[PDB]
Amino acid sequence: LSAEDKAAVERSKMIDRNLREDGEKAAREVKLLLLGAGESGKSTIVKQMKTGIVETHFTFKDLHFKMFDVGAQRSERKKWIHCFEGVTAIIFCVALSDYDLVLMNRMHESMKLFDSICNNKWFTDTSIILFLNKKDLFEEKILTICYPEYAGSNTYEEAAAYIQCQFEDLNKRKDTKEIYTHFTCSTDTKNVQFVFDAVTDVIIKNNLKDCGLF
Amino acid sequence: SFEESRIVLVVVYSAVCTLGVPANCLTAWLALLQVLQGNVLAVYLLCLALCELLYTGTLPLWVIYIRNQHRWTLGLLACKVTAYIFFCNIYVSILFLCCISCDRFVAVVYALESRGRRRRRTAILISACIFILVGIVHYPVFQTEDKETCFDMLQMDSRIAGYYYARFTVGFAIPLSIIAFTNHRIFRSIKQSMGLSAAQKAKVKHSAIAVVVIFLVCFAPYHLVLLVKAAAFSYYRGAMCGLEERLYTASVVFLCLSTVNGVADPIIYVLATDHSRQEVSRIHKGWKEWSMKTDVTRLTHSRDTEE
Amino acid sequence: SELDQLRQEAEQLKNQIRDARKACADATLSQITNNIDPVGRIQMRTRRTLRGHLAKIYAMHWGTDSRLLVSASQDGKLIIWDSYTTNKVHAIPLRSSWVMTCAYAPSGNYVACGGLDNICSIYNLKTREGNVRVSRELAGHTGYLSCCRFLDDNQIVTSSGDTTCALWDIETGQQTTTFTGHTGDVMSLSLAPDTRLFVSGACDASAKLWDVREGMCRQTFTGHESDINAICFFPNGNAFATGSDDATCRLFDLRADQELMTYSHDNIICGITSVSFSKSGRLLLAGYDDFNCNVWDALKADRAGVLAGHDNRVSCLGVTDDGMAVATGSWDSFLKIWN
Amino acid sequence: DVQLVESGGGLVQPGGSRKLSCSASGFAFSSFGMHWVRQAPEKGLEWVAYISSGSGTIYYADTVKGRFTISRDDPKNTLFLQMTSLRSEDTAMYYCVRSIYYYGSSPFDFWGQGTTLTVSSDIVMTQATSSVPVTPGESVSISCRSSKSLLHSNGNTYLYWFLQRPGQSPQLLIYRMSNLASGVPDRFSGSGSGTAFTLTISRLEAEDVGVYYCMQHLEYPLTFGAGTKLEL
Amino acid sequence: SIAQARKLVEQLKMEANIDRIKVSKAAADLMAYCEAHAKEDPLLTPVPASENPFR
Repeated sequence: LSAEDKAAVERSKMIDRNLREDGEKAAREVKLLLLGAGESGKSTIVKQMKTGIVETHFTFKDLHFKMFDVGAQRSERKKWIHCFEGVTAIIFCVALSDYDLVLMNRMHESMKLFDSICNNKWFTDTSIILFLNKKDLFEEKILTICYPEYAGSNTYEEAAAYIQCQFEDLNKRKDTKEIYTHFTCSTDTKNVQFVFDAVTDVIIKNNLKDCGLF
Repeated sequence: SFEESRIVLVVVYSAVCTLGVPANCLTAWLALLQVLQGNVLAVYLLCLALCELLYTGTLPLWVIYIRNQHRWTLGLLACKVTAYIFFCNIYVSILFLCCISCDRFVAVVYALESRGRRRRRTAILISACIFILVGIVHYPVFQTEDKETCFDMLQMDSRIAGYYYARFTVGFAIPLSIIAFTNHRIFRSIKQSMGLSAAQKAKVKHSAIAVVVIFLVCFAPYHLVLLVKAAAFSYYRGAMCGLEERLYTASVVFLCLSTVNGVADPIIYVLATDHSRQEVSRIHKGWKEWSMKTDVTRLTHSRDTEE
Repeated sequence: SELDQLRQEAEQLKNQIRDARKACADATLSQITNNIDPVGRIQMRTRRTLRGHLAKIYAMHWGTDSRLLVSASQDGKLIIWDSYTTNKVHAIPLRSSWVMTCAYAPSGNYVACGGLDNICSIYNLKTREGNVRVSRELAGHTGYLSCCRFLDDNQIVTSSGDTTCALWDIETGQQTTTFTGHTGDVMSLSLAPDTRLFVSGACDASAKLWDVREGMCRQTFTGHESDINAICFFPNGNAFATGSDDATCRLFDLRADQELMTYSHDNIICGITSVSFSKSGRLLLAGYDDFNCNVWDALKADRAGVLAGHDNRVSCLGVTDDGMAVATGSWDSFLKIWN
Repeated sequence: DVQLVESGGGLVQPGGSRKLSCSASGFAFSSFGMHWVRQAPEKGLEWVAYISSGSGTIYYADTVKGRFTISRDDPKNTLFLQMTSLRSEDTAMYYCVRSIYYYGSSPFDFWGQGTTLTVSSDIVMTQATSSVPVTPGESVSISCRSSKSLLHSNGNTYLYWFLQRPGQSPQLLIYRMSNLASGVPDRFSGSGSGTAFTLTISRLEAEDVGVYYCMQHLEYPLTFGAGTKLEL
Repeated sequence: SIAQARKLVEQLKMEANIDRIKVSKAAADLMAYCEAHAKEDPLLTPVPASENPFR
């Protein structure tokens, strides 16, 4: 209770007001998690929406988008996966024409990454979006190399439906969650339209959960 | 006739209060624990439940003392206070449910833009402004003379009847338009969407139509009796006695059903929504462990001791 | 086969140490501390609540004056605090919002901040400029900066997720000495008070000693069965203790190189995320994945005190050098200190 | 490094008005608190006004209140002071002072150049003798007494020592009676009791010549001392 | 994995020249540090509110 203490209270109030304004400015941004694997078209997705983690920012209509690309981390995933708990959406990128490649095919080990990330305890209710890549090359080259158990049509659309169906039902944690698959042509104009319509579909339902309705 | 009608309505009034008070206190504690996590309408439900608890035990004292035959054993300050809490509660509960519906509207349809408008300071500001407004609006009822009887003296004077009709017009009919507008826009906004499947579509239809239908069917009878009283008085300023007696009986039974809806609003709120169903389930488990009627570990100790 | 014949001679060398480990150990410390009077009950109440952050608080560090502390939160802001008056003194924006560690310099001039961005950031507090500016960025790691600690004003030792620990210097920004030998990513490190020997813990179920000057491994301590999340050093400088995901806190001596005891309870299945001592020992603070903290007797492994202030999982914890208070932060965005 | 330059110090008709501005550059002036300090043209340093970091708390003196006002504007990074009703007491060499306020902060650390402005209870603190003859190399000691003790309940006494270099701006030596400022040699050291306050000059050489001052900091009035001209 | 075999086992033979004492008398240094500084330890022996700066 002196002039120094009063001015300290003054400076504390000043820093609190600045912090509150900064938090209110930061809360509007939408957080997106990209889990694109090797040769998953991360270059394609960053060129279509336009040493550690790479952070990118883009604007769609009146809504800000803040995505953090986790690439070449080369570490145990469990130590830092809980850092992205507050992230609204998880974006997955998977190539389709690499079913003829074995390191143990890339396709099969890609489902194990998805099975692990879907069944975790942090991501009980986080909307999952998965994309595709190299689908035109997959149609051109194609079945028996990677999925002989299908034993059916070599046609592209039925084969693409088969592969998409397997990822939709990796485990039953997707029952409480909501998977949002999209046939990524890799030439489609705005595949963020899939993301924007999905991320608002989370936002209404996240509001509805907070509205005490559904 | 009139005496038996009033005695059966005050008996069912006492029964409705003694079935509704613990649900009111449970919902008040539930909203108090729900305001700890950030929800703008959580403090709306808190304020609505507290306003309910304001009058849920005031009128029971008088109506259990004696059905009123213009006898006031007290100094009538308490009866003026109970009339204050009742009038203020009715108007503030109508305004609180309608601003809850407006918050639901602005949460659902304009969900992208509302993320900056859902700061909690606006919620406390709106609730406090509505509370102070309804108190200042009521204050002429405290100013009213003719303290021979304090429940109503509308049988002889039409000036205070016009004042009460003005209060009715500013506090009853416009909120019906507000809830109808907000709920119909809720209907359209959820029904053009495709990501939400058909089960939750029918669910939100049923819940919103349930709350608007109970609001209508329980308060529009009060609207019609007040409107027919005002129209009859405006026509015949210059069978009136029989119409007024039947209107008095209709008004007291309609007051009974309106306060039935008022005490039932938190019960319909906790029963209509499933998140509050599991929430009241775990609150039930907490009440059971605070009551200790299970006694499973002490029973196992007892059976181990005797054997 | 030439690598295979080098295996079993290394295994008998692992047999050469472990029977010599067992030759030294006949009586544990638990039988020694039977006669000593137990500490009893330690009732601690929250004197000050140093809240004001907005997101999950991940790391703290006490100042040398035992008044100021630095707190790192995942919102992207670094806050220097005040203990008694509960008023924040500096708010530091971060270039990368991802932060998992923070350090307060012993001189009080500097604050180190890191994260998973593979960059160590050191900020000058008391500048002639008057603002708080980063001195320079520090980029030589390829993992995630798990913990950085100030050995000196000019010398800083950090622990990073590229399975290596590196000694830095500010004036040139290069690794003077780098420490290799941990197979997995290290998670925490706690230097001795004399700032000559330090220890690091990893996701190896083992911890290894390090000498700062020449950068060679001195001791290899194992006995854990999962990843070590946090480590702390005995302020005597003759011992240290570890915390892991196994819900067991284990006490080790440097030259006596043995597991003295494990601090485990059956109701505690949640792992440890923060370990700190008292000045005289006779105490071990321990933060768990369950939302309450815990206090352990350092000598008898008893349930001495219970700290149940926070409602979320406690991430960071620390004690003053004069012992006046213990600090504790969690993901509930709150800092509260007991006494 | 930093620049505190003052503008518009000249002749004013008595009782009139004059705008005074302090141009600031090279520091976070939006975060820095700002003061104004009167220097009489012959003798006597005293305080004028205080402005907050966020322009929330404003303080004035006895002859300053009402007829003086002080403002600021962060985006163009300058300090303002509109000044009215001037007379012979208002004739002064007003100095621009910055002061930051937190734990361990050193207020009054840097000073401006001044304004040549001519026209046409409180805590008493007295320095003992205004003139001390010295020799370049022997240790001397000076002190100033306080009306009341400066020892607050938090165990920290609040007192600041200053050196008026002959003809130019002063500087801060030691803040809060025990902690030396940056850029100052360790020879200067203050001490004293809870009421008696003193400075210990050790091994002085030929730049410490000038008038010395001591200040109260328990309250925003921030009363000064008379001044000890330290001649050779 | 041929290159790792040397520097893995150079660690083991560098660990052969290790200091050795008795753990029971090493545990005495654990105890002897406690009661020496327990007089000024304010956790197990909390100071009164006048000496406490956290009130």
